[PDB]
Amino acid sequence: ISSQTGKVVSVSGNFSSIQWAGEIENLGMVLLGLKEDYAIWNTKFCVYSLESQEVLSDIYIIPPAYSSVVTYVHICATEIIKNQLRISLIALTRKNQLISFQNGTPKNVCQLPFGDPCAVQLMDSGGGNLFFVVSFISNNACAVWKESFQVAAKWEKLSLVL
Amino acid sequence: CLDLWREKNDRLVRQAKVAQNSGLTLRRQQLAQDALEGLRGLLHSLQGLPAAVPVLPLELTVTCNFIILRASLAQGFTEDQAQDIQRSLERVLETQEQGLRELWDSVLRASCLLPELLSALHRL
Repeated sequence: ISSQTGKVVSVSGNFSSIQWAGEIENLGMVLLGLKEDYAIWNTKFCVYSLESQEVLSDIYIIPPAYSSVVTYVHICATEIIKNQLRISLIALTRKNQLISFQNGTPKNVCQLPFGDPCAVQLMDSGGGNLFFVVSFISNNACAVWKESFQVAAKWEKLSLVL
Repeated sequence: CLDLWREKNDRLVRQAKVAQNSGLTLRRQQLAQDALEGLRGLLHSLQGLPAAVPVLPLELTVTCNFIILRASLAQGFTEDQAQDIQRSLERVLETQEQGLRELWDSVLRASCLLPELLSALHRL
């Protein structure tokens, strides 16, 4: 239900999960997720332009191998080569791994200390000292480097993070 | 993507052989402990996948290179290498429990099913 609409709209397509959602340049509103092997272009994960609009991409999202493990997604940048598109996007898994993807190219995997990661945010922290800040259901958390997918600190009990 | 991991293996093995042939006492161990961590990270990335029949002949390759290079630099073995081998074999089985002796019994019957990675198994 949107403000500007005020109506209960149903999603036409039949998905399992909506690992990510949000606004992108040129598109207005978007959901990642799936419907129902080592080729980058296979991907197993439908974009969907919201309001029963186009699937929009089945081309350069993460491989289907990862599709069995990934629990959460967090996009970091969206470029458009032609009608197609190119997203560089972070995932994380039930197997305590944090992965980078560039056009669905698995690059820069790290292995997390703790179990059942929930979410990730991005911390700027000056010039290029960029950290991915990972939460867990276990009420603990990681701050992992960018540049080098490498654990910097891993605190515990952490009622909340901001 | 197998190609990428394969490429990485290739690259780092060649880098290790280069350190083996060329290099000074410090620079040798520098490139070696570089390749070591390359192979660690690769291991962890592949250990992040479920099973993958086509991956195992690589993973086992990788673990073998890892252990060798590990043990070669240590100039000696450890029990982490037993656990490494433990993990590799357990992975082999979890495609298709108790301890190394019964694992190997079940493993080698699992190899008499004829998956073509015996080259690796016999190296293990």
